[PDB]
Amino acid sequence: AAKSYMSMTLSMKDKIEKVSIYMVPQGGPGLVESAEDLDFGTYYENPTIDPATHNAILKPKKGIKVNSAVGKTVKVYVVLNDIAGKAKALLANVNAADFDAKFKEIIELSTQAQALGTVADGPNPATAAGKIAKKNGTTDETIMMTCLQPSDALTIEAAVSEANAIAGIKNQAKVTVERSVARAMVSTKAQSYEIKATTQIGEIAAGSVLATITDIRWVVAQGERRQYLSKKRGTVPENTWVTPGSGFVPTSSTFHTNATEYYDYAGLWEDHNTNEAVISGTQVPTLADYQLQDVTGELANALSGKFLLPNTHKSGANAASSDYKRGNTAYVLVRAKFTPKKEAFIDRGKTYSDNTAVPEYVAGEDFFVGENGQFYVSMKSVTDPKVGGVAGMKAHKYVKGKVLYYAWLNPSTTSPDSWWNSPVVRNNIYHIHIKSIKKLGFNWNPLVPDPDPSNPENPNNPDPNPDEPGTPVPTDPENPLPDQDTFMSVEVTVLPW
Ligand SMILES: [Ca+2]
Repeated sequence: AAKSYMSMTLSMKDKIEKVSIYMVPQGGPGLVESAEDLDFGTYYENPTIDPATHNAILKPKKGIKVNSAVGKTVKVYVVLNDIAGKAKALLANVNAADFDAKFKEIIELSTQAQALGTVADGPNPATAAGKIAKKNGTTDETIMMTCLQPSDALTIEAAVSEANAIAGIKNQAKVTVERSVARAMVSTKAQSYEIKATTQIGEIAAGSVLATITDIRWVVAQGERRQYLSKKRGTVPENTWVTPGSGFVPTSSTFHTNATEYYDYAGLWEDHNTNEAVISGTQVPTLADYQLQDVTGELANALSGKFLLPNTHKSGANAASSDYKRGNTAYVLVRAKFTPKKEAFIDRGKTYSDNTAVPEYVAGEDFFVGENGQFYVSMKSVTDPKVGGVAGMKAHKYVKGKVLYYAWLNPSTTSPDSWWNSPVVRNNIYHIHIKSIKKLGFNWNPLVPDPDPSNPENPNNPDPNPDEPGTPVPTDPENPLPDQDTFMSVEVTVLPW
């Protein structure tokens, strides 16, 4: 039953499962006519490429029935792969007059509670972005897409045959769609790195090998948990496209109480391992692993990277004028095993004040790095002057040698201590390549909200504070992005997806 037919040419490996079309009459209050959750393979041909734009076109092969909208001037909006039902639910019973504004309103992918995981959620936590972006084995990917702007207006003519609509003779419009998530990818020059001392460390002279970093893994966190259904422009040059959390600029205290109102951390538990002797997270491929034809299984999942929801703030040229902070910006967390040479330990071969012998450092065990930069086998050593310790000195405990590094997804400018800004925008790929790991990282991750910040326990953080009270924190959520002295050498590439 149809007063007329219409169709939609769509423009952009991606699998398109579903298509939703919304015909919005112009001019004032009115009735939207929608055809939601159509089976893509029933209504469209397979994607093909155009020489000019070198982009994909999705050509209709079946007509869309029109009834209420016949004779009206409409604009057409499109959602592809609405697989969490979010667009359908947001747009239901929306008047034609309100539809354009509603199409740029917010959808919630993870609740505030869901934005934090625990150990029981690993190794495959539900993430905000994962709910609208799925990898189908190693074959292809199903990703939600929306149009940035609707079709040019057109008048739906009555009595147009399905054949003429499909052929584009009458009642055909054109829409461009873009993916609702961004992709993070990480690679590494080598799977191991040699660390040189830059000063005397125990018996290790400056310039000599201090340690080896092995078993490098990664996770991604602090993308958003909500998003504008389709991209929303800001009002100033410093932030082209705004996100629901753009206005949030944390302080040391408001980070813990308010960060989950905007950001997802469930992904920190991806590929988590409950054995603390083992490094948690996803493997990092070498550049060589991409050239490999026919990969295994868990290497395949690592190569294709991870999804996250957009996250932008007002950009600036310094700490004062940039609203990007460590507590509101998307980050890659790199985890690795740091194995120091036993000779690096200033307490080696010495005797404690209680006349017991200082034990030799055992590879893979905890070690402690004092405020003075020296290495100790225990807290007893750290504070005992007879073994090179210092009374009242604090130290960082590296739990079974676990070290942590941050990489920001879209550093600008580059390269070391001037990347003040890091916008993450949908339908882009952020490729972080590790060229080297240059020194000792951090022993825990303070960029995770702690529901009771007065104590070090935090079940929502796989890398909680292991240190005694009064120990300086490695970093703070209210800090700006750039590192005064780089822990990692990286090159970040951003390209259209
Ligand atoms: Ca706590």
